[PDB]
Amino acid sequence: RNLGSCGAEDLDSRVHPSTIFWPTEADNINLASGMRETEFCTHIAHKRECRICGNYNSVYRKYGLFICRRCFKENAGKIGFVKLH
Amino acid sequence: IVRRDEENVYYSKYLNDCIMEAELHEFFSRELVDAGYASCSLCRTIDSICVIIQCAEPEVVMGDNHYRLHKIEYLLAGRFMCDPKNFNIWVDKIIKRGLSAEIMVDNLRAKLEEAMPIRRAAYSIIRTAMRAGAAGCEVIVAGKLRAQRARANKFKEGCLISTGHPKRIFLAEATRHIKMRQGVIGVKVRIYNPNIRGAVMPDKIEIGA
Amino acid sequence: EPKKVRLACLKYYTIKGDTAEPARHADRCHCG
Amino acid sequence: MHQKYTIIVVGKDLKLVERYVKSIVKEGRAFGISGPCRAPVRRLTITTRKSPCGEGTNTWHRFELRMYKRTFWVTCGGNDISTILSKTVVIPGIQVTVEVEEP
Amino acid sequence: VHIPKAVYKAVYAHLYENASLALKEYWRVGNVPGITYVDENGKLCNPTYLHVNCIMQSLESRGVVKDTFAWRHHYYLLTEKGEQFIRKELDLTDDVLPTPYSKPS
RNA sequence: ACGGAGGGGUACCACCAGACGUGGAGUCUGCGGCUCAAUCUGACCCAACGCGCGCACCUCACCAGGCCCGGACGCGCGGAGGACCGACAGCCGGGCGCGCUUUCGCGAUCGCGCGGGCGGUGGUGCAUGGCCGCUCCCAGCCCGUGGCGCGAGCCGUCUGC
RNA sequence: AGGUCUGUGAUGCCCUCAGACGCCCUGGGCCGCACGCGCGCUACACUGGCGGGGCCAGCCGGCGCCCGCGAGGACGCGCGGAGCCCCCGCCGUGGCCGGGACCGCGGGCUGGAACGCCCCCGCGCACCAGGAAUGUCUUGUAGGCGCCCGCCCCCACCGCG
Repeated sequence: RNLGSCGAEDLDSRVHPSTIFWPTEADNINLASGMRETEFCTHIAHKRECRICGNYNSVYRKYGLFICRRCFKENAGKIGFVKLH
Repeated sequence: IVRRDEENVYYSKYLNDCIMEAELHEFFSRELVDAGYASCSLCRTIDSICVIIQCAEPEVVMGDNHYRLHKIEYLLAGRFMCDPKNFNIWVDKIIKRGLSAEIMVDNLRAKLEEAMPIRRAAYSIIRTAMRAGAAGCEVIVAGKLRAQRARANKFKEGCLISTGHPKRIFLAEATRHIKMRQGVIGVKVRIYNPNIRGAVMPDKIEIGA
Repeated sequence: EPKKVRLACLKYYTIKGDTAEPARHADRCHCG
Repeated sequence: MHQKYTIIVVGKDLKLVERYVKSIVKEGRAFGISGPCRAPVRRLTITTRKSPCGEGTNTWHRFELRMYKRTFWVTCGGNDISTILSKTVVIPGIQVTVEVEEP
Repeated sequence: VHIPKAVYKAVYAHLYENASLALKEYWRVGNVPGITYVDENGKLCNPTYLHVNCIMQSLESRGVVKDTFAWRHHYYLLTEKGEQFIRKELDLTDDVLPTPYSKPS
């Protein structure tokens, strides 16, 4: 299909070149650098997940943590958060 | 008068290293159990990293020719994108192990996985603590000890305080999980030492004549 | 689920090593 | 020679941050450094449900993190590039008290 | 699954040089930023997570290395046997030793 | 433990004196029922019902349909006189060399049978740990010596203020 | 035997395990509606509604110029706080200028993609203080008024303050 092409009036209407505003959330560099490969994971979307227990529900993005709430009360003492007042 | 978006750089640069600390703590607790790992502390230097460990006997983890430890240093270089040789690790030793709950609970789990009876092990731990100097120690075991129905029994000796701000210092607690044939066996420990670091508990009055 | 075709002495393109080819539609070894 | 330098200090405990300060200022009397500017306290706050699930009365945890900041920038001409290290060594290094320097 | 030999050699060499592998628990499509190789591609290219994950799984199942999961990262370490193996593939000899044997300093 | 028994005390999750409300209309939201291919579920007095931290995709479990093995590791067999895997063109297919008609490519990274794994928002919370809620917006609980009882138990731990 | 195996490389025993409950893609649903109720929001108006003007908070916090009624947009730099309330006037007891549900053209934003959200013109449902029943409250308290964060590609009648 490397030689196919369509009417130019059907090619000026392709999408905006400015890539996409749907990149995956990567905390560090260790995640990535950026046949079935044609569609294995083309659905590019956010996947931010607890950096402890790897869960996509109830993640505190505030202050750039990305820590679930249940995976947080345990480690709060280690991190530095203290329960006073 | 000032811009709040700059100091946020420093603040976010002190939050990142705190999270770095805890992951290491979990990793150690899961690996250096044979060295009696207690805790870890980190002095982020602008030049490198210096890490001060707390083990009952560092010589084990220290390794012949310091091979194991040096292996470890390189490993943490990969994960934290830090250059190796800048991740120096210093070991430190603990003396009054009876004053620390973590070591004793690790010992207790070790004993229990041998099928050693619970009562004997717990009371050995307790007399250990009181020999090292302790005003109290409490131990617990919950799970499916014998029958399908599950019940918990607790051992102890002397007084233990469980209320106030003093519980945030003189009272050290610890826990673990044990995966045995019948199912998870849960054990937890707490030691009370009012004379640590020469700190005086309140509601305490001394008078001279 | 197409299944291969047996390989044989297709190099006999030349009677005696005349080095000819180093077929339907003219396609390159792989792409075109 | 002269560069107009700044010292930043950050910490989560009030005792060490008040102990590092005394040492550094005692050490710098000669070079001409002066006291700090205690900055507004940064309050991190998190409210979380006390339970791993929705049950019983709705009870909340209230965690927080205080961060304290002291800033000496009074070295400047009184201290040259090399002499700065003189001041960052005699002090009692504490395991957790990042101190950054920038002219 | 059709992993080229170049990836094998690159992985083994990084293993020997750092006796380690602090890998990530990832399964999508992506490239490892550390180990890199230059073959056929013509320039130092990174490899893909699937290939390396399969390789390390084989290694561990064979006893060459051992893991120590903690949060979201795999931490592998090689043993005496592994040293006595990696040495064979990379055309090494007994005398040569891994870098951490010496001082990091 | 209970008493439509007695005597002392106590609290706006009890009342007196008052205030502001709800239940009445429209609407937001959750809950049972009805419906559908599916309308995924948990929790039912206080101690379930804007609660399990914002469902166009993901989240996501459910419904109708489609690629991949990402089958680790040991034994027997086969395999480079070729193990396994991809592609131009045209149809059918929502679309993809998914599949169909030929014909080119890559090369042991293995394939088959036997053992044995990994994984699973699959079940049991009446098999469990941990964490929460409630009893409890309380004021109570136990130790050593001694004494009373065959004993279960009692005194200590108060029929006063 | 309160809840949680659907938070986890926390887990025992069963069942799934190559036409897979594994993982990935395309659509749809979780929002579907004769019906019963739980937490809330808006109102029933003169102790008021509308128009113009003046003016003060705290957790904390980003602005200029030009287009466009507005919502928003194009450029370029580091700089910054509201409602009630007070004053002057219109309305003048009429389901009326109270109330703004419902619906019909149109202009924009988000995003790969509107079913989502804003603005303009028009239309203008019940509702005249709510029965048996019932909730909370003692000083900067009740009540009234608004303002920030959580989740969040857009969205607060929700929740913590």
